[PDB]
Amino acid sequence: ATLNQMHRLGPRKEPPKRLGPTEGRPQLKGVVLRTFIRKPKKPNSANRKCCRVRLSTGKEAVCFIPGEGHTLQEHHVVLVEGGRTQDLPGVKLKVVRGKYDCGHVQKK
Amino acid sequence: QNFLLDLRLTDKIVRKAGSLADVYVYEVGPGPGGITRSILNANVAELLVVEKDTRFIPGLQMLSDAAPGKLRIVHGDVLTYKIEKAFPGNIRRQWEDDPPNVHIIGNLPFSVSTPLIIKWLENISLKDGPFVYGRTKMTLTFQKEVAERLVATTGSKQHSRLSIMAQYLCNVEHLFTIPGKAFVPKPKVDVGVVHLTPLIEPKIKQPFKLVEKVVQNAFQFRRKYCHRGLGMLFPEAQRLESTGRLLQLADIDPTLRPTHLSLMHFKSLCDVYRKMCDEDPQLFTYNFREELKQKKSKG
Amino acid sequence: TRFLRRKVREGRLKKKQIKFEKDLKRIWLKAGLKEAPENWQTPKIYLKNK
Amino acid sequence: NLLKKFSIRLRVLNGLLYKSLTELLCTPQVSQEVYDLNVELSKVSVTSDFSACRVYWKTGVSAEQNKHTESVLQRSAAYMRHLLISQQTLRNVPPIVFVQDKRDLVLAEVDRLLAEADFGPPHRDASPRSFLLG
RNA sequence: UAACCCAAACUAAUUAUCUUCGGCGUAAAACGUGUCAACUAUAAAUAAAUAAAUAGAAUUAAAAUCCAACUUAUAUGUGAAAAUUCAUUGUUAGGACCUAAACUCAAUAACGAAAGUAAUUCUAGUCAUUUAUAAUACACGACAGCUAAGACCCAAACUGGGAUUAGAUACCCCACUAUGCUUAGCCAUAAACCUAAAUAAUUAAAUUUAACAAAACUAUUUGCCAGAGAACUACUAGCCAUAGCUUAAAACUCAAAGGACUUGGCGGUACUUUAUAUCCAUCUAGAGGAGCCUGUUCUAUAAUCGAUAAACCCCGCUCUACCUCACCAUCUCUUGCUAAUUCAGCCUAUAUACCGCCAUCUUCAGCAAACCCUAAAAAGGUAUUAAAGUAAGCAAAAGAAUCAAACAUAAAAACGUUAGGUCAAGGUGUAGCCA
Ligand SMILES: [K+]
Ligand SMILES: [K+]
Ligand SMILES: [Mg+2]
Ligand SMILES: [Mg+2]
Ligand SMILES: [Mg+2]
Ligand SMILES: [Mg+2]
Ligand SMILES: [Mg+2]
Ligand SMILES: [Mg+2]
Ligand SMILES: [Mg+2]
Ligand SMILES: [Mg+2]
Ligand SMILES: [Mg+2]
Ligand SMILES: [Mg+2]
Ligand SMILES: [Mg+2]
Repeated sequence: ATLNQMHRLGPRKEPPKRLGPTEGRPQLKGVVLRTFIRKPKKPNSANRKCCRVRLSTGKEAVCFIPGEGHTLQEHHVVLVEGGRTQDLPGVKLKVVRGKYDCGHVQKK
Repeated sequence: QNFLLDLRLTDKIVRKAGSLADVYVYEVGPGPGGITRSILNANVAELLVVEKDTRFIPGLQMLSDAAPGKLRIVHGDVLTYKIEKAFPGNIRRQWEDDPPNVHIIGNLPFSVSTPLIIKWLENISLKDGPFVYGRTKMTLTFQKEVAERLVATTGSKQHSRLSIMAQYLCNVEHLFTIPGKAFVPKPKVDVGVVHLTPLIEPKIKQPFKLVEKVVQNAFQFRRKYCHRGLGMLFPEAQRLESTGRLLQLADIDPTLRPTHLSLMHFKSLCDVYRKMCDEDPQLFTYNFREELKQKKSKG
Repeated sequence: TRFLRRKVREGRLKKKQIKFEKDLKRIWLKAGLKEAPENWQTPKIYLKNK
Repeated sequence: NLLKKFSIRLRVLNGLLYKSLTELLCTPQVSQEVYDLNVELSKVSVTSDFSACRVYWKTGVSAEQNKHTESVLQRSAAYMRHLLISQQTLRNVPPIVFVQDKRDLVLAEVDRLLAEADFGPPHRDASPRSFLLG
């Protein structure tokens, strides 16, 4: 662009950073609604443990439960955090192990 | 032609067709038999298949052995083979009754699908042929956009002779479109699956050939004032007067384009045209592409 | 679905006319007139006038 | 710039290509030499892939006459392909190859003998990991 | 388990800190065409006189069409037919018509802003603003399409009849229509692209500054672009358009999308030469039938195993009455071949862990290390009146054997191909059995 064109337009317009699953918040608290399995996109082949939760904001989201084995059930309380599950499409939330009803993986 | 080798999709096609348990199914152009296998595994009481190619008959016969007493194979043309008495007469139902226990499903080439449905549409008007059992439903494959026209509504760019002819005789529903990549040889167009159920009361109650002529003359020029197309039904000497009378009696604005002619509009035209054909029987035989050939001093 | 599009087009244009008419009523009412200017009739500009 | 720049269907293509190439060789359109050769065409056989087009021309008695006819015909085969695309006989034409057909000589031979015949009365390797260690 | 990092912290989540002097032929982007403003830059006082710009009027050579005379028995059409046709056909230095389009020239490169424009004649007509720079204005805008009235030679979506195929709504044939033409109105779209914005420079900066296009680069002014799909989409607004046209998002979802090159492959390599006891042909004796001998499969038995398309089937076997023997039934032995050994022994599973020895293409012709060169190389490296290639191996050839000589026959035949065959020639990895 010419200097006259740069002057008339000024600095480049920067669209604001889009909010993610946590809505620009470190963590959210949600109530478990259902516990189900999600199938990772091929080439990945597994039965990943996830749960649907109603977050404090009022929306409903799917959250991956990390660790080998969880005791979560409906009506339980959990603290979810950010971080996408790469193989699971649409799963942008994860459960925090060791907070509220969710407990640390049981080393056996 | 295009073949379907995916057993998952044939099972999906049967699943889309609904419950075939205890139903007398007539399959057209079974070919390799992928659809035939799915129909046989749907608790079908009796299945009759007509394959014109003798090369595929041995494959069908082998499938018949795998399903003893469930498969019937005829080496013939679907366009000519008569199924009026293929199934017992006790399953026949009245035209106003619920659809009989007869359902015609099949994946045919598009060369065969278009002539087959046109002949069957006349049979629906005649209530004969495959429709002697009543308002038999047909789940047939067509070219993606031919199916769009079979279901296209008034004013649609796909609205044409397929829309008026098919819809006035049947309730036409486009189920889904199958991708072409899985077909051998590969077609460059997708394949639309259409479900057709004959109507208890046809939208137009005139001879099938009369409706076909009126629909054809109307849609010969899609972008013209319909008055242009309807004029070709009448000899030039009486074209101006008769065309004005026809539109005046049918209560249609002469400037309405063929695409904006609804099913009820054609019914009014067909009803008026029927009276005119009774007044002059020679009018029904007029062809504008032949009178003009024979007008130039035929002698 | 062209039929619906024409139906949507004719109903969209009708709302487009009402918005035009209402915007003209706001102007004279705000100015303090209690009736539209004498010999004025809002032109119908979105109808099949051509 | 210039230097860089420089079943039923086969029955239809085989017959039409023969019908057209016969006309090209009946005039000097290809060349005056090709016209003077007075070449005759037995048949045209197009391959299934359409990679090439065989043109069978009735060979003669003299080998020298045939050797000359072959060279002249082959040189013009590329140009002959141009004339068929330009007159709009066929949109796509394969590289035309000229083949000999000596059956014509045999066909005359049979009649001569047959007339005279006596019928009688009726990763680790790629990586520096191994190297860095020592 | 060890190591590494940080350390009274540590690791996750979230948020913030980094912000336009870059581009617009092929990747995002010059967005159909010209003209008039205000700025910003620039500086000269010309232009035009041009072959097919454009509009109008008149005109007509070739080929059709129609009427008439004469006239074959056919004409038409395809790769081959059918349909169509005899109210046809051929000829006419006969008449009528003036519909439509403009051969050669044109191997030319003119005109116009673009679209576009080349039969002849005549009339009107292009021209000076220093130059670049314009929309919310004005005027145009191929083809296709609509409206009304005409035209209609031929062509022709479509429609109908005839063929085709395992079947084509296809490709092909015949007939005919919208339409292509004209005069009045509308539509405003093209890969409307020379895919190049418009101007004034320069040819040196020891500048292929990716590559392919079209040598490169500088200055000026405007327009445009900012990862991809969603999207020539939704909505809004304008419009004789009403499925349209122009303008043009978000959610959403991902780590790619995209461009130019180079290679390898197989596809239908079916094409031209090719095989040589071979693909067909030629020739001789056989096999395929009968009887037996023998291998295999099957059936079948308490009763081996392996080979088992070419490249198994008188195969391991140049060899099973016992032995051979690895199989089956039944009885018996437990430190049970050896100098020693909580050891001996093991034809127990995997030839898809291997050695070994082979089949196969095969008497096929390739496999090619080390150097050297390239405006960078993903690779390539030949010219003999020679132009970047070179000097060494492996196979072939040669040599030797069949006891003169040749020829022939044997032998030889690299690297790969078939996880080809063989754990049962033997040896062996791993796992399994030890009254
Ligand atoms: K037809
Ligand atoms: K081996
Ligand atoms: Mg682009
Ligand atoms: Mg004229
Ligand atoms: Mg003049
Ligand atoms: Mg016409
Ligand atoms: Mg909007
Ligand atoms: Mg084996
Ligand atoms: Mg023995
Ligand atoms: Mg023994
Ligand atoms: Mg043993
Ligand atoms: Mg020797
Ligand atoms: Mg040798």
